[PDB]
Amino acid sequence: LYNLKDRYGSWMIYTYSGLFCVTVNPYKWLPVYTPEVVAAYRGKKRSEAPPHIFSISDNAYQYMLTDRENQSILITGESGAGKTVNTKRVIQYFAVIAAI
Amino acid sequence: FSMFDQTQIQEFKEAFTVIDQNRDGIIDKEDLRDTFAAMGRLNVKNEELDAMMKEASGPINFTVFLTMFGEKLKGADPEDVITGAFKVLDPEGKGTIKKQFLEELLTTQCDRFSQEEIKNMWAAFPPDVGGNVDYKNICYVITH
Amino acid sequence: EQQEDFKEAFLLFDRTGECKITLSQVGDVLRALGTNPTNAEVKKVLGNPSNEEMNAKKIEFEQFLPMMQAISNNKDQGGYEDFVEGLRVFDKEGNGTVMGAELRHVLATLGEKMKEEEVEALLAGQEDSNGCINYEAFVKHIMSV
Amino acid sequence: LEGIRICRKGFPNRILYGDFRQRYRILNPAAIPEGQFIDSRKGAEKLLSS
Amino acid sequence: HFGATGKLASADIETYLLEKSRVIFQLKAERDYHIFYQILSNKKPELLDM
Ligand SMILES: Nc1ncnc2c1ncn2[C@@H]1O[C@H](COP(=O)(O)OP(=O)(O)O)[C@@H](O)[C@H]1O
Ligand SMILES: CC(C)n1c(=O)cc(N[C@@H](C)c2ccccc2)[nH]c1=O
Ligand SMILES: [Mg+2]
Repeated sequence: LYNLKDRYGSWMIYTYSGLFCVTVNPYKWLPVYTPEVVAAYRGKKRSEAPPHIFSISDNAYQYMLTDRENQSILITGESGAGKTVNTKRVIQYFAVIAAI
Repeated sequence: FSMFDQTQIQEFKEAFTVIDQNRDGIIDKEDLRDTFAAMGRLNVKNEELDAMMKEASGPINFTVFLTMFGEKLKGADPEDVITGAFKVLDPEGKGTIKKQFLEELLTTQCDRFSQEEIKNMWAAFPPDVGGNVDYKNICYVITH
Repeated sequence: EQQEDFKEAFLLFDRTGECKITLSQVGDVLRALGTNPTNAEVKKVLGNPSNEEMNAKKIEFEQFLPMMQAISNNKDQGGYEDFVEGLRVFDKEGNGTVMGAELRHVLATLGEKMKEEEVEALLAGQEDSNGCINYEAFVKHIMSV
Repeated sequence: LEGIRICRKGFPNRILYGDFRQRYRILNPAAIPEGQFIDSRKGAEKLLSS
Repeated sequence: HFGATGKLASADIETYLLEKSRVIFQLKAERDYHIFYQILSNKKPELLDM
């Protein structure tokens, strides 16, 4: 809770819980989704990068290329949490990665 | 002679031997009149035909023909290499770049010639809807 | 005499006369001439400029040519067997083939970084239709310098 | 929180012996010399012990 | 879908069930689907009169 609350208190919304991410919703539009923040995740592995959904998208693209296996990213929560926007961000991830 | 491809030399020989209409071995005003009337059109009635002799008065042989064209040929190169060079110059290799890219680069990268001649040719067509430099047409308009 | 030859080759390399020489181009003339030293060492002999310093401020080639010669004498150039030792790690099935996506990933991300655009140019015209490159041909392509 | 427990207590990553032996043999090429015969399991045991 | 070279290749949208009941009935404090009001609340009269 307090890892979340001190992060979100500083509008650091993303944290990992081991292998994956937990996101507590900012109703404010934070800059954590700027398309130039996506590039900072390019190849930046989970132990190096600060937690974000873009880290999970990069991890799925890395396990894809290494294991030669299909991957998935399973956005979940209550209503109003950001699943549609996080989906739009994951899709934005792959869109801008292919865009450069 | 080392500057010339033997193809152009033989073409100059073919042109010189066909142009001597009276088997003269030399060129005169009357030969120019028949050449312009047969090759061109009746509009060649202007006095300018007399000015053409002023450029090279008196008989001239194939050797002086070759030397005069060779000095006049400064900046000219065989078409086959120019076709290859244009195909290499295009990034797509197929004549589809816009004029503004090529005129900016040519003026920037070397030899700041006057912009107006390249601009008049490349802007002779709108670069936004017809900017494709189909280099075969460019090289042929220069020559063929 | 060889330094004078390198100087005229650099004058023919330079992109425009307005470039008295940018450190970006200093690295590019290093890489394009018959040398390819690791950047941290040459930046060390220059004096380790900051990234904004290296981008904004200018350099003079005159002093660059002696250090160019010195690093050429250091000869941090690899070797064909060393390259095969390096690239063979990717030959996971041991048949002489490596996957181009793996090469772009490590060559862009892991060492001296290159954007996806220049690594694409790096593989443009030689990448296989299935996507598996044969390392002996790739090392030979590198050997073409 | 269970996903934290299982990620800390468990083993988040596993690699096939052939894929990793070939991939990271680079850590100690004397443990996995080329040309010479090496078992992936036994080689992996030596490398990791090294 | 990604190709072998890792570049974006294709995508596939599968949708499971639209809340069709909403089209004709909404409780207090909730809208019908946004397409309805955004065509009614309109900057473009042509959509409103067509
Ligand atoms: N991380 C976030 N940043 C900015 N706005 C958010 C975030 N998460 C949720 N919201 C806002 O909350 C509302 C719901 O977001 P949405 O992605 O549609 O989730 P859901 O589909 O569960 O309603 C939207 O108005 C959205 O702008
Ligand atoms: C079985 C599963 C949990 N798993 C692993 O346990 C390890 C995976 N991949 C390894 C090979 C890897 C490590 C680092 C970067 C890319 C890939 N993939 C996986 O899918
Ligand atoms: Mg005559």
